[PDB]
Amino acid sequence: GDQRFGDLVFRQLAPNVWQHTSYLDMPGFGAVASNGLIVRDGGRVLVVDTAWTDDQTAQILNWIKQEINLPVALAVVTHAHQDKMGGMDALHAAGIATYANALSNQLAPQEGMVAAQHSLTFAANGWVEPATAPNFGPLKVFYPGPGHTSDNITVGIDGTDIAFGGCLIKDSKAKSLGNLGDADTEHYAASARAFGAAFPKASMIVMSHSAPDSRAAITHTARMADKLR
Ligand SMILES: O=C(O)[C@H]1CCCN1C(=O)C(CS)CS
Ligand SMILES: [Zn+2]
Ligand SMILES: [Zn+2]
Repeated sequence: GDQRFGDLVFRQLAPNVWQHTSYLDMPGFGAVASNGLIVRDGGRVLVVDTAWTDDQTAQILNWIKQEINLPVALAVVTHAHQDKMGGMDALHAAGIATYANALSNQLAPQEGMVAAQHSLTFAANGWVEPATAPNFGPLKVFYPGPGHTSDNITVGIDGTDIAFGGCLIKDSKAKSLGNLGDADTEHYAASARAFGAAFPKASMIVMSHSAPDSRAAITHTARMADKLR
C-alpha cells in the first residue's frame, strides 16, 4: 500500500523497487503528485527523479535510510522540469552522483533547475551511450524522441516487469493528455510508441502523474497524442 512518510508517499512495486510520490501546489490546479523510483541493486540504491523540492528530496533519502539502509550510488533525472530535477541540491548535499540527458543539463539553468553533474548522450536508436551511464546496474535508459519535452528520457529496470515513462506517459483512463506546455505536438505520439517498443516485455508502466498501469497506458497515451497533430 501507500506508506505515508511525512508529506511523501512510498509504494513497493517489486522486491527491489519502490515508487516515491511528492506533492506541490500548482496555484490554479491543486496539489499535484509526481512519482519517481527507488531501486535496490545489491548493496546500493539507485534513484530515478528527485521530488519537487530539496526538502522533499532529503526526505526521500531519509526514507531510504530507514527502509533500505544502503548507500545511494547515483540518481538519474528524466527532464528539466521541477518535479524531476527540483531537488538536485539535496542529492548533491548528500554526496550522490547525478546524471541527466545532456540536453536536460543544457536546459536546466533557463528552466530554474540545478544541472546534474554528468550528461547522458544517446545513440541513433535511442539507447544511452554506455560510456555515459557507468555503473547504472539494472537501469536501462532510453531516449524515445521529443514528446512531453524535447529532453524527456525513460528508464527500464532490468530483472523486473517495470518501465518508467516519466511525464511522457499518462494512464489508460486519463481523460486528456496534460502537462503539454513544453511538448512537441508533432512527434509526441511516435515518441510514446517508441518508449513502448524499447521495453516490449514491461507489463508495469510507471509514470510521473498517474499510478502504475498496464501497457494500455502507452497505447492510450499515443492514441490521444495522435489528436495533437
Ligand atoms: O504546465 C505544463 O504544461 C508543463 C510545462 C511547464 C511544467 N509543466 C508541468 O506540467 C509540470 C507538472 S505540473 C512538470 S511536467
Ligand atoms: Zn515535465
Ligand atoms: Zn511532470
